[PDB]
Formats: sequence, C-alpha cells, structure tokens
Amino acid sequence: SRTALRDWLTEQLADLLGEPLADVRALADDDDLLGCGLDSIRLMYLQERLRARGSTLDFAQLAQRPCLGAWLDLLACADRLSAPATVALPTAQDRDQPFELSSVQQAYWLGRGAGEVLGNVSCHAFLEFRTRDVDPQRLAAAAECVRQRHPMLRARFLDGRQQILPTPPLSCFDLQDWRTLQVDEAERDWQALRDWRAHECLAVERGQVFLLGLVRMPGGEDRLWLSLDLLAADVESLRLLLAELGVAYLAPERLAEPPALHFADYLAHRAAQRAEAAARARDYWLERLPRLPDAPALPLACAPESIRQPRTRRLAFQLSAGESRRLERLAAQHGVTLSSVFGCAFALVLARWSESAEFLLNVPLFDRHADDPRIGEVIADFTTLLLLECRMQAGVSFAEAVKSFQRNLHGAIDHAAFPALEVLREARRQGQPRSAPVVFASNLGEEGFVPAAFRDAFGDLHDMLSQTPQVWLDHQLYRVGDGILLAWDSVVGLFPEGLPETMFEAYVGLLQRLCDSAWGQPADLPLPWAQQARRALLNGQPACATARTLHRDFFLRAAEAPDADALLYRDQRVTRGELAERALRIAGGLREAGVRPGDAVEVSLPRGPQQVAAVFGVLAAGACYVPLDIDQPPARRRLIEEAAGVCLAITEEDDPQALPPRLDVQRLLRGPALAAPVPLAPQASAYVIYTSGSTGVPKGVEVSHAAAINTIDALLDLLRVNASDRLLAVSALDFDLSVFDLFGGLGAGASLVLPAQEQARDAAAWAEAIQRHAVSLWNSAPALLEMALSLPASQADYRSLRAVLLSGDWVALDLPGRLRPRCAEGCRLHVLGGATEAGIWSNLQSVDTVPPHWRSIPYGRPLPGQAYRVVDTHGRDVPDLVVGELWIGGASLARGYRNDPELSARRFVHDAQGRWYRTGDRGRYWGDGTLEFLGRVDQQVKVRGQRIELGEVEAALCAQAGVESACAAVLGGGVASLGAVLVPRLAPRAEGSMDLPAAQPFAGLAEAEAVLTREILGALLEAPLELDDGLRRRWLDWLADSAASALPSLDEALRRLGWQAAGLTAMGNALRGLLAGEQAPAALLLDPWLAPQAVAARLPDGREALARLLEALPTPAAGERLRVAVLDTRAGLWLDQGMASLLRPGLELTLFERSRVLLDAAATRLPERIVVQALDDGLLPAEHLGRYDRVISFAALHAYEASREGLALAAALLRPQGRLLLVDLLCESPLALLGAALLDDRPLRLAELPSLLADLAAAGLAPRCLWRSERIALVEALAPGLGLDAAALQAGLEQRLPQAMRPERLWCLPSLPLNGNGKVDRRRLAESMTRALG
Ligand SMILES: Nc1ncnc2c1ncn2[C@@H]1O[C@H](COP(=O)(O)O)[C@@H](O)[C@H]1O
Ligand SMILES: [Mg+2]
Repeated sequence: SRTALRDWLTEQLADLLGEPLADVRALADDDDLLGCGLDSIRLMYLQERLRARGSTLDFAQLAQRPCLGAWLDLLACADRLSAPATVALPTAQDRDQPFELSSVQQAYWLGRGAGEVLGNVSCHAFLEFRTRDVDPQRLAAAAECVRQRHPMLRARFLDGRQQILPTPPLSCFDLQDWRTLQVDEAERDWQALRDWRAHECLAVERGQVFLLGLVRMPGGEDRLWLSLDLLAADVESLRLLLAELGVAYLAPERLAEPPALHFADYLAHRAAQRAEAAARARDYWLERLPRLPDAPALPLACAPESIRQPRTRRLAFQLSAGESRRLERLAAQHGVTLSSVFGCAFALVLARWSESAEFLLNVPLFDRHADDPRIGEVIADFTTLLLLECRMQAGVSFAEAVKSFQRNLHGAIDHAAFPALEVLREARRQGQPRSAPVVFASNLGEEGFVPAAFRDAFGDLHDMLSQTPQVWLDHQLYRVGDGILLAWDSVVGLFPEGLPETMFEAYVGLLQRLCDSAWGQPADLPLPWAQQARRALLNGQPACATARTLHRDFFLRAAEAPDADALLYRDQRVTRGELAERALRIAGGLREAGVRPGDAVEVSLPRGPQQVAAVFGVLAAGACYVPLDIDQPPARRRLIEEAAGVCLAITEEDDPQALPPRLDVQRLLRGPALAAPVPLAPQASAYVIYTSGSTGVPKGVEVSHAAAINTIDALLDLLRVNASDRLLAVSALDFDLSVFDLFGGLGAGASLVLPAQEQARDAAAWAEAIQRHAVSLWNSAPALLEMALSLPASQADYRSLRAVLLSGDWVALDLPGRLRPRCAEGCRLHVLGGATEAGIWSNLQSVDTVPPHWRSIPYGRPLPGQAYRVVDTHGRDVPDLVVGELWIGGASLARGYRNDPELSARRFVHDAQGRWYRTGDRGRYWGDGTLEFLGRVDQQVKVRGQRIELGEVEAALCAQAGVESACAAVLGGGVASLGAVLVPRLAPRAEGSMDLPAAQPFAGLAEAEAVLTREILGALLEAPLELDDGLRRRWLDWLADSAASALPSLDEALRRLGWQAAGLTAMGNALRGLLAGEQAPAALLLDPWLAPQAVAARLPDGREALARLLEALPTPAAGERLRVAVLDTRAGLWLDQGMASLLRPGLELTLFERSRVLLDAAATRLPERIVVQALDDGLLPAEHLGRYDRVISFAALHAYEASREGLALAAALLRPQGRLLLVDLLCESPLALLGAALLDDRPLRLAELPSLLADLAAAGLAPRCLWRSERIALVEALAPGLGLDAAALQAGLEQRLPQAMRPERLWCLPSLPLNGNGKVDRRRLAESMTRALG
C-alpha cells in the first residue's frame, strides 16, 4: 500500500540521513532526496534494504529519479513485477582457510607483482597524524588489540587467495623513538622513514597487512602514522580501524565486540547474492567491451610500463567548511550527490588534460551490503570497483555536465556487479588492451574521514598517501575537519614535472568556482592562467610586417639597383633590372590577354628565369598566380584549371583554345612593359598554391599579399636577408617555400640560384650551384637537404651557407648534427612550422643545438604576426603538454580555398580568439611554451617532402575505370615509399542456367573415405592422448559418423581412392608429427599426406577433376604463350599430382598463396621455373592484375572467409575473356574433414554448387559447371571486361597524379579490412604493404 510504503521509506531515510521521521515524511513526492543530503553510499544502503525487503530495484532505477514519489511509483511496480532476491547463502566458511580474493583485492594483488603495468607497489594507504605526547605502550597494545578484534587485519595473501591467520609473525607497530636526536637530524630521518614506509610494500605474504607506527620527535612531538594495505580494507574500513585504534588507545575496555561477520562468510554470501546482477551486468559490459573508452589520455613524461617502482606524490587541497557547505548546497539545489560534483569536476579536468573527452576512471564503490548491521563495523576490503566510462560533454554548463556524469555514474553503479577487473580481463582477452589507471574515491562520510574516537586521541589527518598499483593518479576525497580534503595521489615522474600540480591547481580552481559561482557557468575549464599567459605572449607576437603587395619589394630592389644579380641559373645570370623588365613585359602581355587585378593566372613553366619573370609578371599584372609544376599531369591540371576558375595559363605552349587560354611566356616576353606593377591592395589574392586535396579534387590555397608578406617579413627580419645573400630555390614553384625564395629573397634583393627542371631533385647540381654562386641561404623540405647532405663534405661544400630554413616535413634530430659542420660558421638552422594554408610558414625553432629531450625538432615560437592554438576536438584550447589540433592564426593565414567555400568554412574557422586554420596537425605546447608538432591524425602524409592527401591518391585510383575502392599509405622501411591497395569492381550477373552431368561419382567413394577414416582414426585412437579434447570428441564420434556407420565398405576402399598402405602409414606418422612436433596447426599444409588440398587431389577423385582442370591450357598445341595463375598453392602439394602435364611447354604459370611460408614450402619442392608470388599479409601485388588468361582455385575456396574473397581475387587476376578453373569440396571428404578439424575451421565453409555459382556470377564471371559434381565440382567461368591491368593503372596514375604521389608500389585486396569503427584499416594496410615490400 503506497502510503504505508512512504512511511517505510521515510523511516529508512530518517535513519540514513539522520533527519527526524516527521521531517522526512514532510518531504514531497517530487522533492529531491539528494536535494536533502542523500548520497550514493546511503542510497546503496536504502537499495540494499529494499532488496532485503524483496522490493528489488536497481540503484540506477532509484537514483535516476531520486525522490519519494518516483521511488514509490517504481516500487508499486516492483512489489508485483520485480524478481525476488532469494539466494541460499553459505552460512559459514572455514575461518582459517586460504579463501578467495574479492575482485578488487585480486586487482591490487596482481598489481603488487613486479611485472604488471605500473605494478610493483602495495595499494596501501599511509596516514600521518600529530600530537605532543602519546604512550607507546597504549599504542603497541592498541595495534595488537585491533589485529585480534578484526579478522582481516591479520590476513595473509598468497597465490591469489587470502588467509586470516591466528596471529601474524611480524609486529603491528613501529616505534621510532628519536627524543635522543638533534631536531634537524630527526626531521630528515622522519623524511627517510616517511619516504620508506609510505611507499613500502607491506608484508601481506606474512599477514602484515597493516602497520601502525610512531616516531617520537625530539621537539616533543609524537607523529603517529599508519600504513594499511587496502588489500585488507575499504577506506571506509580504514576509518573503522581508526575508530577502534582510537578507543583501543583511549579506553580499551569500550571495544564492544570483535565484529562477528567473518570476511570469507561475507564474500561467499555477497558473491552469491550479487550473482544474477553480475551475469546481467556482464551482458551489459560485453555489449560495451569493443566500445569502452581507454585510459584518460593524459600527458605522460614516461610510458607507465617504464617506471619500475612507482612512488606516489600526494597533491592535496583542504576545501574549507564554507567551500564544502557551498558545494553541498549547490549539489542539493542541482539534485546531485556531492561525490558526483567531485567526480564530474575531476572528469572535466581529466577530459581537458586528455587527448580524448571519453575515458575510463576506476571508481571504488563502497559495498558494505550484508544483512547483519555489524557489517558496518567489519574491517575487510568491502570496496567494489566500478569501471566508470565517462564521456564528457564539451560546450555545456557544469549543471548539465554534473547531472550527465551523475546519471552516467548512477546508471553504472548496478553494472559494477560485474567487477571492473573482470571487465578489464575480458578486454585483454578480447584484444582490447584497456585500463582505468585514474582512480576516483569519494570518502565523504560526514562523521569525518578520521573518526571522532581517533581525533580525540590524535590530531586530524596531518598527511596521507595512496599506493594503488596499475594506477597513475589516485584521486581520493576525505571529509577533513568538516571541510573536504581533495587528494591526488599522482605517481612520481610518470607525468611531466609541472603537470599533476598544474592540473590539480585547475581542479581546485574548478571546484572553487563551483563553491563560489552558480553551475550555469561552463563545464569547459579555463586553462591554468599561467599557461594561457605564456601562450598569449607567443601568439601575441606583433605583426613584424608592412602590409603591401607581395611583389612591391622586388620592383623596389630592381629600381634601386637594376644591375644587381637577381637570378643565377645554368651558369648564366639575370639582373634585377632585366628580371623586372621581363616581368613587366609579361604583365603587359597579361593585361593585353585580358588578365586583371585579383583574377588568377596559372604558371606552369620549367624551373628557370622565365618562370620567375612570369610569377612576378602575373603579380605585376595584378593577378593571383596559380603555380603548377610543368610535370603536373593533364587530367589533374584540368581539375586545377577548372577549380581555380583561372583566367589564363602561362606554359610555353600557346593554345588560346585550352580549358583556360594557355600562353607562351616567350610571347608574353615580346609584350610591352607596364611602366609599373598594377597597384594591388595588400589583401588581394597573391598566390593560389594547389595543395593536394582529400576528395581527389586538388585544393587551391588562396594567400593574400598581406598574408604571404607577413610570413616573409617576419622571416626576412629574422634571417637578416640582404643584397649579398643568395638563396638556392630548390623549392618547386607549386610548393610554397618557393614564395619565400621568390618574393622574400628578391624582396630583400638577395639573388636566387635556380635549379634547372633537369636539376629538380639533383643534390650534385645543388652542391655545384651552392659552391659556384657561394649560396648563403638554403630553403627546403628537409628531405631535400638530407639529400643534399648525403653528398660528402669533400664533394659538396656548403661553408658559404650562412643560414638554413627547413620546412614542411619532419626534420630529423641529427640533421643539425649533419648540417652545422657542413654549412657556414654562424650556421643558423631554423626549422619552421605551419601549413600551406597559413602563408609560407608559421613557426620557427632556431637550432644552434638540439637539447636531448626533443623527440622531434618542435615547431618553435610562432613566427611574428601569427599564432598557434592547440585545441580539443570541440575547439577549446588544450593545456600545456596535452595533445590537440594545431590551429594556426592571425595575419599570415590564407584567405581560404580558391573555389571551395564549404571546405574553407571547415578549416578557416572563427572564434572569440579571431580566425584560425584548424590544420589537422596534432601537437602540444610544452611547459616552456614551445610547440611540439606530433604528426597528423588524418589521411595527409609527406612523400619526399611534398604534401599528399591519401584520399587524393585513393580518389585518383577510384577514378580508374575498374576500381570499386582504394586505400593508400606511406610505408615503413628506409625507402619511405607511398603504397596503395585496390578493390576491383566485378560487373555482376545472374546465371542459374547450368548443365553439369552430375553422374561421374559413386557412393562407394564416400564410403571408401569413411573406411580410410576408420583406418586412420582406428590407428591414431589407439593413442588419442596425442590429440586435444576437440579432436577426441569429434574423432571418437566420427569413428562411427564419418568412418563406418551408414558407410560400410571393405579395404578395397583404399584401392578405389588410390592411396595404399605406405600412404596410410605416412598419413598417420605425419599427423603424429603435426600433433607432437608443436608446429600446429599450420604444418597440416606442409605434407602431401596431411593437407586438405593434397588428400582431396586423389581421395574424393580430385585427380579426375584435375584431369580436366589441368586441361583448358592450350599453349603447346597452340605453339604460343599462355599466362596462367594458381590461387590455391599452399605448399604446392596438389600441383605435385599433375606436375608433368601441368607444367606444359610454352607456359607461364604463377603460384599465389595468402601466406609466405606455404608458398616457400612449395618453392622448396616444386621446380623453380614456375613463377612464385606471395599474397603477403593478404595482399596481391598489382603488377599481377589483369595479367592471366587462366586462373585456378583448388580444394581451398572454402578456406577463404567468403567464396567472394577468392572469386574477386580471381576476377581481378584474370585478363578479360580469360577463364577461372575452380575445383572445391562441396560434399564432405572424411579425410579433408580430419584436416578441417586440425585447422579447427568450419566444414560449413564447403558450399553448395548453386551457391558457388551465385557468388561467382556476383563476381561477374560467366560460369559453366563442367564435371565431377558433389565430391569435387569443376566450374569454369569466363572474365568480363573488368578493365584493370598493371600498365593501365600505371598509365591512369601517370594521367591523374604527379610523380611525387603515384604509388611506387601498388596492390589489391578482394575487399579492404575494416577497423572496429567500420572504417578502412589504414594502419593494418600500411603494415601489410610494408610486409609486402619485403
Ligand atoms: N617543421 C615541420 N615538421 C614537420 N611537419 C611540418 C613542419 N612544418 C610544417 N609541417 C606540417 O606539415 C603539414 C603538411 O605540409 P603542408 O602542405 O603545408 O600542409 C602541415 O600541416 C604543416 O604544418
Ligand atoms: Mg599544406
């Protein structure tokens, strides 16, 4: 009855809150009980009382609607609709026996071992307290009294089990009386004792789970301190050890009763009583296990595997009684537990310090749930560990975040019934390596953490430590005073030195603005202000530029000294006057050709003075130059000419009827000179560099003169570039480092040494050109300079080279090591950062030397006038050392992409901090404000210094007629090659019209294989212990079901199948060799008596199928070449049964496999004139696509994960109108079924013939089923015009990609592998291609 139930709940709440019964009855039905000071510890008690009343509700059901009315309306359902909690408990377990560990004690125990991830430590709490005088004889009594009073305080831990001893062999109390000492010595010795015993691994293996102790300081001070391994205790149990030590010190007679409910009795009861909720929670965790977030991805100075004996460092902050009150009142007004305030505020900090906002944290629940009320006096480890996934919402108030985090935590509390350790174990077994190495422990009992009976004897908690193993950062909370001690037991040296302090200072700041300001304020933290202060300096670097047309300065340097050498090229030179005139003639020719201000002009000239004159001439016509290599291939050039909206192209070719009108630079050099460059305002489009672009369409990066010249000035004024300098422009014109050579170098009036197009990658030409023109300035991607430095110092003298710019790709840490002894005195290497989209660069790390902690040469300070943010995936700045997305900002940015406003809005984003490029580079601001770049998260990679989007390479391969989809990756090995992988499209058909005469087989052959199974198993089942239990259970039954029952025959079977007693003897012995040699399972495929294809090739009349599959190969009678391939080679063992008439005169035959080792076992025995080709790590080298007039599959199509795998592979491998020849098991071969059992791989793979045909016709091949039917069916099928070939791909790549990004090696898969998100597995494919490089 509902009113009687509200009375019962009122009485439970009046107990659990301690409020009066009448006052609690006066709470309204919708009045929030967390809004009255209910918390989770009380609510699990109330929920346990409801469970004990048979009124079964989950904690989450009560907790998602935490008010009396909602509880009553849940309960009016549950008292008739919900399951009874009735379980037959074990009423006792034998009290001295080595009983099982609780799940969280198993975690601590396994974490105690030296080998485990961040292991080798206790899990102990250490507590320190102060007082003037206390008696050691009271304390030595008190410690041994509490060891005898509570079973768990003397529990030995061995071998994954715990044993309550009679009395432990080792003392409970460490008296350290030092009233003898000098204070300074005792205080340092205290620090030595503190450091030892607060990190000490307690001797739990000898039942010392806890050790009290007391230093007596010569300053007249007793530092009572307490080491307790939480293997023995909940921190709630620890504060009861404190209460009892308090009474046992003060008045030991008042210790009421040794609390009777022994911990083995509790674990037996609790495990059985949780068991259905644990199985229900297990279903929930299994459905989430591939979807768990990881560890909080915090900035680690060391890998957690690599610090061998982790000291905890405590950080702590006593929130005042007033701060606590303000959190408690706001928490109540916002309907949340005080633990959810702290857990949410901590998860916001962890989110803000993580590379991802989704992570686990290990939340130790209280789990004191047993029927005897004295369980709340027992001292065992009643913790149970909740693996809280939390998934912190960015861009919300804290009120929204804490309610979300509470509903998440409260929702997860029932799912803690399956313990966090078994979740993580099941993750490790499922190949999900995950851990929850950040702990969160709310210990908020209002009596105080240190209980009254102990505070009356000793000072309130002076200090403490955790030592939780596997755990980086143990965040406890305690009531201390009636305030709240926040503690972060971070691990020493795991994090960067400033970080846990800085992160905790931001956590305290967060909790204080939660005391002191309403929760409608953002959950998204400020940075720790000092981090934002540093970064606002480094971003705030002043413009350091005069906003002007980009060409202005060169035309000034020309007007100021017309005779000075502007360009040096192929051992001739061009003056600034000559170049300015040549440019202004081009400009006049361009205005004559209808080009006009901020309209755009392609420049596509071989590297040399006419190119430089043309870009200056475009700019001096007022136009935006759109550089492309002359090597840029015609279809790609048409994508760019189309996308750029380009007015004109300059190309040495005259063609006024091209896509843009295309012009001879030599004719534009006949043009009248403009008397000046056209006046452009600084913001006009200056260069549009066509970077590679991920949809396949290349992308024009439209950079204003202001933007370009802000980078250039910021760097000219740093290099101190002057008229005596000369630059080697190894920069290609469509790679925007050239824009600095071009308008920086000549704007300062330094000369440009240009390589010829003949010298575009030629280190020896650069070395000659540098030593010949005494080049002072280098500028490149470091791939080009490492190439230049690979010439010896005797062959390539760079001592003229005053200063060096390295850019746009990873500088190796030893490149300044190679470079400083090679280049000039005053070497001035600068490594520069930032993308095409940001003007020519955006950072500068100078490198006089590399300090050893650089893992890469960082992006330095931002260049003057431009800036970096590093952001979370929600746009807010990440804290220092945290990885986030590099946003380049400020005056240097490109205006956008030339005609892609939507991709521009995706990249050039606007924020309260101005305009930002959102690069997709990852990186982190170090504590010194330097910006370590950390590579890229996305499909964009660097090939020979140049930028490539793998999405472009893939799209340029999908642009092949015949490709369904593609993958690309830059590969491992010293070659650093770009690879790619193809799925062909199959041109499907439906082809059920089939005309196989089925009649050749007879049932006596399946009976004969049954008799041979009776021979082989009848012998090996004299020694069935050679097998495993799966082989035994199958083969003992199959000795009827596949060998004799309903399959009678004589040993004439063997004479019908064709193998005789020497064969059977080798089958039995080779199988014993497979079993007992430890080579399982793969050695099945290395022996002609073992393998499913080798047995099939004679036993099921696979030889009479082979007599037809060995035919359709006309080459010797044709007098002419036939190209043939085999998919199902394995160790070659079926070809060995056709070999002489298989290996026909005139033939090309190629072996393929899907492993190396089996094909190499084929090459070890088959004649080496046959061509050998791995499909290494699944992967077909594309040099074989469309090559073969005949393709073979043989007694292994079942072994492909679909027929559609092998059939698409065959269809790709076949030349058009060439033929597949396919034989496979459809019916059981009883002996191939032994082999299937030894692979332990399903004989359900053996197709029906209609299904084989439907899959094959879906793979587009037109079939005829020929012969040999249900034992082994020979199908041929004939290839459509799939249109792929090696040379056709190479030609289509040569049409659509420059030689920078055509894959130097190319492959195919019948489908791409998916990672666990359902996206293409570019890491597995990068590895697979790397393995396929050999
Ligand atoms: N010093 C560098 N080290 C490594 N990568 C760099 C460096 N400088 C620039 N990059 C990055 O390389 C990426 C590819 O080059 P980009 O074509 O300009 O986009 C960009 O996102 C750049 O920020
Ligand atoms: Mg770029």
